[PDB]
Parts: sequence; C-alpha cells; structure tokens
Amino acid sequence: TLNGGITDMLTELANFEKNVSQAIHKYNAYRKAASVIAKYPHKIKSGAEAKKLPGVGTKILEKIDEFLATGKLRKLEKIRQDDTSSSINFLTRVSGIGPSAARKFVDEGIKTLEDLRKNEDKLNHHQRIGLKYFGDFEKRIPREEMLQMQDIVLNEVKKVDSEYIATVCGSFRRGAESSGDMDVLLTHPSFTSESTKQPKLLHQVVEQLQKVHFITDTLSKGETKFMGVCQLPSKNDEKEYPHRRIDIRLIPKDQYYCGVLYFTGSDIFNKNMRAHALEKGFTINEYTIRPLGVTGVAGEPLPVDSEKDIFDYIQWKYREPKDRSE
DNA sequence: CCGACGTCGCATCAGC
DNA sequence: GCTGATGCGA
DNA sequence: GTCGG
Ligand SMILES: Nc1ccn([C@H]2C[C@H](O)[C@H](COP(=O)(O)OP(=O)(O)[C@@](F)(Cl)P(=O)(O)O)O2)c(=O)n1
Ligand SMILES: Nc1ccn([C@H]2C[C@H](O)[C@@H](COP(=O)(O)O)O2)c(=O)n1
Ligand SMILES: [Cl-]
Ligand SMILES: [Mg+2]
Ligand SMILES: [Mg+2]
Ligand code: NA
Ligand code: NA
Ligand code: NA
Repeated sequence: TLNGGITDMLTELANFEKNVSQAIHKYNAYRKAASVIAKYPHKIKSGAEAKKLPGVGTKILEKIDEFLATGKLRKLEKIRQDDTSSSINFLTRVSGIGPSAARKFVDEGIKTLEDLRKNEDKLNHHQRIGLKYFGDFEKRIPREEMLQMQDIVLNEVKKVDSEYIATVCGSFRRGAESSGDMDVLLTHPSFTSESTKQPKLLHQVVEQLQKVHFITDTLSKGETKFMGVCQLPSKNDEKEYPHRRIDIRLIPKDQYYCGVLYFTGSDIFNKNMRAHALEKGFTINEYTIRPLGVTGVAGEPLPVDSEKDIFDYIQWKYREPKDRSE
C-alpha cells in the first residue's frame, strides 16, 4: 500500500503500547493515526504533510520523518531487542492471553510456545483453546471459504427455526476478499427490546452448529454472545481446513440496524463514528442511538428505521459497508 | 493547559 | 450467592 | 498521543 511502511510502524507502536505499556489510549491514538494515513491517497513525503491529518500530531510526525529518512524507527529497534517486550508481545498473540496475563506468565518463567504447551494446566479455558489453535487463528479466511461457512450457518439456523435471521457481518459484510474470522448477527422475533418470549434462543443455534460438527469449541457463551471455534468439513482424502474463530451476537430484533452497524465495523470506524456522535450530542451503542442532555445523561432511544437513519442523526452522509474499512 | 478518548458481553476474582 | 471491579474480547 | 475548549 501507498504508505504501508509508516502504517506498519504505527501499528507496531500501537501494539507495544497496548501489550507492554498497558496504555489503552496511546494504543487507540496510534491506530487512529495509522488508519487515517492508510486512507490518505498520496505517498507521504514528510511528517509535516502527515500532521495535517486528524489524529497525527507532533510526535508521530517526528517518527514519520525519522522513518522516511532512514527506513527505520530507533524506538522500535530497541523495543524489538527488549526480551520482556518480545516475550509479552508473543504471549498476547494467544487468544485469551492479554497484557496482564502475559506479564504474569513471564514472571513465572512461561514465555514460549513450548512453555505454554508444557503448562496447559496454568491456562484458563479460553487460553487453553487459544493455544490449541495458535497456528490456525493467524491464518486468514478466503472469501470463498467465508461463503461456504455462510451457507452452513444460514441453513442450519433455518432448520432450528425458520424465523431466525442470521447476517454475516465484520469485514465480510464490508466486501473484503478475506476475513480474519466470522461474525454472525442473529435475530429472532421472540427476542425484542420489550420482551424475551422464548429462552435458549442463542443456545439452540449453537447446539445445532455443534451437532453438525461446525462449531468445535467454545471460548465463552452467554445469553446473547457466543465466542468460539468452527471448521468447514473437508472432502475424502482432503487435508482439513484450519479451525476458525466465530462470534455470534443475538440482538433484539427491533434493534437490528444499530446491531448491524456495530457488528459491521470496522472497530476504528465505530470509534470514529461514536466519537462524532458524542460531539453531536448523541451516544450510539449496538442497541440504540440516544440524545445526551445537558446532564451528560442519555435520553430515550430515537426511532431508527435503517442504518442511514443513524448517520442522519449525527449529520454524516451515508457510507456503504465497503467504505467503513477504517 | 488538561480532561476526554466508544461501548458493552462474558469470565474471573475480591469483599461481604 | 450477590455486587462491583478488572481482564479480555466483539 | 491527539484533540478541542
Ligand atoms: N474493539 C472493537 C472490536 C470489534 N468491534 C465490532 C466492529 C467489528 O467489525 C467487529 C467485528 O469484530 P472483528 O474483530 O472480527 O473485526 P472485523 O471487522 O470483522 C476484521 F476486519 Cl478485524 P476481521 O475479523 O475480518 O479480520 O465488531 C467493535 O466495535 N469494537
Ligand atoms: N439478522 C437480521 C437481518 C435482517 N433483518 C430484517 C430487518 C429489516 O426489517 C429487514 C430488511 O432486510 P435487509 O435489510 O437485510 O435487506 O430484515 C432482521 O430482522 N435480522
Ligand atoms: Cl440501550
Ligand atoms: Mg471479524
Ligand atoms: Mg475528543
Ligand atoms: Na493532525
Ligand atoms: Na491475546
Ligand atoms: Na470476530
């Protein structure tokens, strides 16, 4: 990409701040600057040129000048050499190991893939499954495989109850040619913002997908969110497909547009859009858009009849999902 | 200068 | 058990 | 780390 060296550098800094420094606002700031630079349609010639973009300030402009001049950033050259940061950054690549657990594992002398496998009983359930599929979860999913997965999920959901609607969101809904995982939004007319007239609505779908051996493992599961593992079936003599991460979110049916806006993302798009909502006097979550009083307290939910209704409230022109890959 | 930075589900733990 | 952080994830 | 009041 046009500015890929710069955006990779800022992403690596973002990850350092999240995983090692445990500085969540610096993580978000670096990711915001990387995103706005990734969409900038010119090859950046200087830090000052980048500083014009919102989210790029003085410090990143200086790093961009060092990176343009040398092809490298000394700050990151040193981070790469620090064994503690190297260890923590590896360990946090296991699903379920976050910055806190990674640093505690390092204190205990658990710092390598071999150390983790030797100490499975020091892992919670999520982490144990993250370790099992460590290699698989860094592989990307071709859209062609996403389409096969979509067919299975949609048809199995229809067999449980033809009134379910499952919608694949995430980068797939933004039209990406490959995805890191599969995100499924689920609705049923029995579950609305006003009542839950039938229990186990998510459970029944999960159990059906386990029954046909599509869902293979569970990371976490509650009444409205499933986080787990799935796998396409392979044909005779074929090597098996990698196991994939799957997330299923059951959303009140009358709140589908706020739910599908949220689950379509990207994550940075959502942060930018919700931050703009706040500046406009609204707050948006996956359920509603509500006004803010002078209070600072959220009012009653506003009527939403399309994704574009949400954009309208905050005075944004509509952006199709394919234009939300921030 | 400096307060705010998106919003929330599930797992886990501490305190009572 | 309940409640309220905290961690980790979407 | 950046921004806006
Ligand atoms: N911090 C987050 C993370 C996710 N999300 C929402 C938006 C996003 O599209 C996301 C789906 O989560 P995921 O991490 O799978 O993000 P994707 O957009 O699907 C992806 F592009 Cl990173 P992919 O999963 O395809 O690699 O849920 C969010 O709002 N905030
Ligand atoms: N998972 C879903 C997807 C769509 N829908 C409903 C919301 C709208 O009334 C209707 C329109 O379909 P679509 O917008 O997906 O073209 O589908 C739902 O209730 N649950
Ligand atoms: Cl709400
Ligand atoms: Mg995804
Ligand atoms: Mg602000
Ligand atoms: Na700027
Ligand atoms: Na992790
Ligand atoms: Na996901």
